[PDB]
Amino acid sequence: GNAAAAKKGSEQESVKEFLAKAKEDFLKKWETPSQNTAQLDQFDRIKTLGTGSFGRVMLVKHKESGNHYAMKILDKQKVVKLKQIEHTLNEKRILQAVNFPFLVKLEFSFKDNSNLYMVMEYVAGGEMFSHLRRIGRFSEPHARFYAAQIVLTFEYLHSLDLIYRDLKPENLLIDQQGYIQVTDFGFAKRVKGRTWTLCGTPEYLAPEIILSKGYNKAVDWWALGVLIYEMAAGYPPFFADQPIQIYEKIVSGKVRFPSHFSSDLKDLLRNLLQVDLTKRFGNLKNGVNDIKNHKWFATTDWIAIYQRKVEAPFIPKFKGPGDTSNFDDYEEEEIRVSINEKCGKEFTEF
Amino acid sequence: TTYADFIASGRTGRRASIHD
Ligand SMILES: *C(=O)CCCCCCCCCCCCC
Repeated sequence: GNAAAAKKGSEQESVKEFLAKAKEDFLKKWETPSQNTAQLDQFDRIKTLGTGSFGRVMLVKHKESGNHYAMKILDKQKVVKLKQIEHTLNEKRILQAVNFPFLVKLEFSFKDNSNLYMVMEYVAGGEMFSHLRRIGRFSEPHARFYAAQIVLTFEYLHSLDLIYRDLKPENLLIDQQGYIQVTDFGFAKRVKGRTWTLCGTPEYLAPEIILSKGYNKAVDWWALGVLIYEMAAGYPPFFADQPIQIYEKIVSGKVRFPSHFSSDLKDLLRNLLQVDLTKRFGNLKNGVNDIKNHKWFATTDWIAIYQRKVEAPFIPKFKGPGDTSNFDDYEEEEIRVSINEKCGKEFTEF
Repeated sequence: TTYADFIASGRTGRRASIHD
């Protein structure tokens, strides 16, 4: 990291070695995934932290240790009905195999008659979404700090042949050190070729997803462009009341920037929000290096970000263990476990 | 302003993930 600090390029062999060792670690766990590492009665359910169409996330307390966790609970019958079996299997298999400072850690997983359970590290600082909407927008150094963590995270994930496919402020948690923790791997997939599933979030969808063309990891780089724009502007580059109107704006090949955006920021965003795949940054011959070497990131010490040595723009308020002040309130519902096993064959490998 | 138009829109709250 001093070597990198001295001159750019002298760390290329070192970064290559890091990712190679990281792939070895990942593949061992990918090929033989962990199963059934906890059970429901080992936790006290405290409060819902988030909801979805087929599940919810709850703050739980591990009875034996006293540690707090975020438990994702998925209704097996809901998953099947919404045709999300493979996606859910993808999520768990990938999560138990990855290891990076800006990804939320899966601690335990298990299933019962009714539900699938993924127990994650609890990140009390709340979603970036909540802070972004409240404050309005982040300054460029603020946004850059977060952007850099995503760049490194995507460099990691893509090296493992993983596509993330759901980047948005809602899926980015702020930890006690002010750093990003990426959550929700529901659409994550290990894929070497191109893929075709229409999934993600309307505002963040790359044109090639919308146009049903078939796509690769370049969609994550498009999504980064959307994220950086939304962080710095306070609103996304393409917004409307309905998804249909949003998709039309995305495919038009036209973006307008706020007057306060720096020249460097506008240039980076033109290169990330590029409809032409043969021109989009992150997808060229130099790959991620085109982004990391861009003028907007000139002040960014990439190794220091990874080592978490850079002072964060803000540290979220923490009222001790189990504090949910940084999360909104949700309707609480009793977790019901059936006496009959639901969808046993479908979720055998979970 | 674009900001005002955003705040007046129906998509300022948490955005659900979509799939077909
Ligand atoms: C300093 O210049 C020595 C070079 C060694 C760098 C290895 C440190 C870890 C690399 C972190 C980058 C993250 C890749 C996703």
